[PDB]
Amino acid sequence: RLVREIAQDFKTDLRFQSSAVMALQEASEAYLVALFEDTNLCAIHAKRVTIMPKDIQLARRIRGER
Amino acid sequence: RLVREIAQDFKTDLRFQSSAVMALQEASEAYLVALFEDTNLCAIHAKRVTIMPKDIQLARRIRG
Amino acid sequence: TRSSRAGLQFPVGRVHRLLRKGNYAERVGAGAPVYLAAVLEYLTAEILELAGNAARDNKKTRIIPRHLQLAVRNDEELNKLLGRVTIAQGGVLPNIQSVLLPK
Amino acid sequence: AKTRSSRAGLQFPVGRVHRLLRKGNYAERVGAGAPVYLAAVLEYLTAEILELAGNAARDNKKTRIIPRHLQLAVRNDEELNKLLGRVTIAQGGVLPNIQSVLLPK
Amino acid sequence: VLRDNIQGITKPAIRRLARRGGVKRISGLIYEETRGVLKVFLENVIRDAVTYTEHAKRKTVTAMDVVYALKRQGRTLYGFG
Amino acid sequence: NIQGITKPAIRRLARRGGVKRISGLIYEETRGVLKVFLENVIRDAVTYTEHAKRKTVTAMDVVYALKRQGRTLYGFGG
Amino acid sequence: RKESYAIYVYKVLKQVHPDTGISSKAMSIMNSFVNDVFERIAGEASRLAHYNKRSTITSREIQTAVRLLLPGELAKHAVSEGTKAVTKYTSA
Amino acid sequence: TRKESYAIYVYKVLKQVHPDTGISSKAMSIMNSFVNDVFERIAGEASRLAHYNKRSTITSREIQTAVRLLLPGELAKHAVSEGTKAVTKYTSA
Repeated sequence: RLVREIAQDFKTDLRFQSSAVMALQEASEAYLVALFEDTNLCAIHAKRVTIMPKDIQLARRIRGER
Repeated sequence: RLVREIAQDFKTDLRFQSSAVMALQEASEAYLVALFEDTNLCAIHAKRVTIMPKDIQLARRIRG
Repeated sequence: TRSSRAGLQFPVGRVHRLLRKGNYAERVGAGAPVYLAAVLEYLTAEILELAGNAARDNKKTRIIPRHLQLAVRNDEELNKLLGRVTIAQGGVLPNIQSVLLPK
Repeated sequence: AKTRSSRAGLQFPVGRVHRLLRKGNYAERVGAGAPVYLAAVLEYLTAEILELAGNAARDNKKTRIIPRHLQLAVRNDEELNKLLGRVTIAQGGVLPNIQSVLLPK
Repeated sequence: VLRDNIQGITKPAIRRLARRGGVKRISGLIYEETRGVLKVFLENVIRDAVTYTEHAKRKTVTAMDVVYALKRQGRTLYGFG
Repeated sequence: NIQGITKPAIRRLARRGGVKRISGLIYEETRGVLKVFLENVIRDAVTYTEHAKRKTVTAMDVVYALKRQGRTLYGFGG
Repeated sequence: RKESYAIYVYKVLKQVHPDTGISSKAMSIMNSFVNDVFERIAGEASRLAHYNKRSTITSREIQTAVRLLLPGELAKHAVSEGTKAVTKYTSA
Repeated sequence: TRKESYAIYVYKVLKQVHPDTGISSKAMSIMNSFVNDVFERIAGEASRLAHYNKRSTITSREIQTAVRLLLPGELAKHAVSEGTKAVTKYTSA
């Protein structure tokens, strides 16, 4: 349902193959798991154990995602 | 001399165009400036002011 | 000349030649070279506009790679377009972090 | 020997490789040894993965290779990981890894 | 019949995604920031995907359109083509 | 050879990047990163010269190696 | 003889800033930029043809390719300037 | 509609290496995408090499140097060895 909302803002009256949604979910979760790996490394580097929004922002800054 | 040294380990009796070396120097310094930018951001994230090798190692690990 | 027929400056003929001599498809359309050249001419106008403004700011007439670097990096979209591109003799933007500033 | 695959001792179809290389708009003309040599590289890389995948299948005590086995196989190899570094395998997961500082006392 | 629902939940899911990533302690603001990253990521991928459907003259976004869109986004994915 | 980039050169590269205080081990760590970076780029550059049957690496080979290494560079060719 | 888009970069420059110049290094940087954008669009359009089982690169391949490579506003203005130029060419 | 794939040949290589093992449908399509990816990477790099050297044909030299670029050291060494063996074996017969 979330992806349907995002697509409605791009083009109206769209249908999705069930395999298209599953592929979107696969790449999304893999991106988020990998991001939390980099996020956890940043938090440990700051002599901390708890992840914080500054850790994710630092990770995406190093990746070049602005 | 450094680039000739590194290339000597790949193939013997090589000549370099002067523009080829300048292009290597341009890309090398730009990579190093960009790396220290990410390095300084990492050091500041650790509540520090001085950059340290652990900052570069973390930055290049996140960069892949 | 087909470039004059479209009001464009970039050579539509040279674009059509390079599209055929590059092995991208069996055939090349007639409107594609005009439309590819127009995008190129627009993007060059975008850069040259911001480069000339940076040249005026530095009080210099001739555009140097410093002007191109400043022009591309001050634009949010030109920076995203050329994000994986290094300009020779371009340098970097003046940026000092807040914590590093003297207090 | 009628099929060019038999003439090269390869399993992958040299004819289909030659067809797809011509029907893909990469160059005007196409060499004769390129389809044989491209198929050999493809067959070697698939054999390398299936080898490590079959080993991971033996470790997991399963007869059929599942995407978990491919993920474990590719990422445990130092070179296959660099080749497929920008690739995510469906239903693959991640390697078990817990940082040292995160471990209990 | 009361209804009144919303979308973009993923409240415990961000906790499960953290465990597979190896995270031990999660701050409260991580979840909201995590949702924002997922929005931008989906916006980029779906944009390139929708563009292929526009070029293909179709009203249905196929799994392939997602694949090359992920391919264009440097997020190559195996399994769906 | 590798020690030809030391003391102020590693300091000047830090100033353009915005670094204020530099630890002592940065200099050695910087050389190692630059070594690996040059090894990768020159390797792909030499590979093109091997295919082109030439004993001279042209400016293109450097550019094309950087393009394959995701380090696109403008200024030294088309 | 080595070809380039140099003389046309001069023309566009004078149309926008008549009292400005360009250096040789900055000109070669502009040359590589034009060729880079050239290869990206033509490469993406080539993929679009293969993906849709087509053998020709028409206006639609270029248009959707510019939609993919440029971020929003530059893509919006590029499609507008191009479709304007193609319509003017189609007239005469 | 006929759907082509490298499926039956992945089975042969699998049985040739591990005769007592199987593969799932999802993992099978994953292997298919792997073959197509490596296909496009090498063919794309060889296509660039042809344009770069002012040639109109992609020969064995373009494929060999393309694999030198894409594979990291050991995978490249073994790929060149297996390929040059097959090309010599093909040229013989």
